Amino acid sequence: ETLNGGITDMLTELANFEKNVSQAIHKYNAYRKAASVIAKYPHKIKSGAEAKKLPGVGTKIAEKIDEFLATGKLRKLEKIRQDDTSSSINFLTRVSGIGPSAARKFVDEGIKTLEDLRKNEDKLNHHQRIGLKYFGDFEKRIPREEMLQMQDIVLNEVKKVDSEYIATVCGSFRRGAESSGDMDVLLTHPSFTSESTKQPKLLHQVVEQLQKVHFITDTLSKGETKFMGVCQLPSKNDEKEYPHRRIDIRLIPKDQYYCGVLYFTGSDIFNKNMRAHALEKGFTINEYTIRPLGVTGVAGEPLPVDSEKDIFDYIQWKYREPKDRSE
DNA sequence: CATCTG
DNA sequence: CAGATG
Ligand SMILES: [Mn+2]
Ligand SMILES: [Mn+2]
Ligand code: NA
Ligand code: NA
Repeated sequence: ETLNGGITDMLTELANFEKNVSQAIHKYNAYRKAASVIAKYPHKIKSGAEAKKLPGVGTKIAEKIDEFLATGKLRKLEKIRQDDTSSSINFLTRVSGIGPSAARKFVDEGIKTLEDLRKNEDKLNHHQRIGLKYFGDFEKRIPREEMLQMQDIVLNEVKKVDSEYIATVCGSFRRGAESSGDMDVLLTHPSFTSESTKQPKLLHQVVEQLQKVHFITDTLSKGETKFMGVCQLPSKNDEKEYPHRRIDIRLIPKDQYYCGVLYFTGSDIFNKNMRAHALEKGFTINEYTIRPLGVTGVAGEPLPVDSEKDIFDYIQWKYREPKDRSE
């Protein structure tokens, strides 16, 4: 957790670059288990050879830890923190809509910067276009004082469209958090479930409303159950308008809301421990459900939940307010 | 995993 | 449809 920090870190930068710049998925993948392993290792790695000793750790990495250990640096890492081509790919990639794949093409084509992007707004697809447009706003965190306003609005309109909706803003917003990155909303309706054959409007009616009143400003992606957009708090008495916010909306059949809802609320750490214990208590959990575990190895069968309360209950646990869902 | 693009 | 992004 700090006894093997640099090592795990350099390894990461290394790993990272493999996949993002080169295409070295294997390689990249190599750095990972490696940093993951040294990560757990109880001691102070004083040498390469000592490390090699670990699984996932071969010769080359060992060689690396050496030079790193031996000196406060690594050549190859030093060669990379410079290289303009590498730097560009990390940068371009910041644009929502631009992955690495794309990060590469652009650069090869000479687009390495934001200006480069605007100049060639044409090669950019819609999502990317927006991405470019709100680069700034996108990177800005979301102070909960805003969040509360957003939530206020979303909730009023969903309500208006149908009293039967059920919306929930999960995320860290949900877990207390002073500010979040984007707004995730869970959505269900009674008239939509596991079996129930579809009902797209269920999602669209609301999306519409939201833009009806201008909260939603753009659409990143709009499928029948998921919606990726942009929203924005009405700018008051003109002098101070709000940054544009990343927002997602998802239709979930009523019969699996809470597992979902529970799930989205994190934290990852709260998840696993919860899952780990579930396992003990004779169960299984995932994104959508909870199932009574057979002894034959495994087994399923959807245990019925009417709240986060039903779930915990199941695993015979202490109902955790969202705040304490931290770890 | 669900949506988009081409 | 494979392949990219989130
Ligand atoms: Mn988001
Ligand atoms: Mn979020
Ligand atoms: Na990106
Ligand atoms: Na292939």
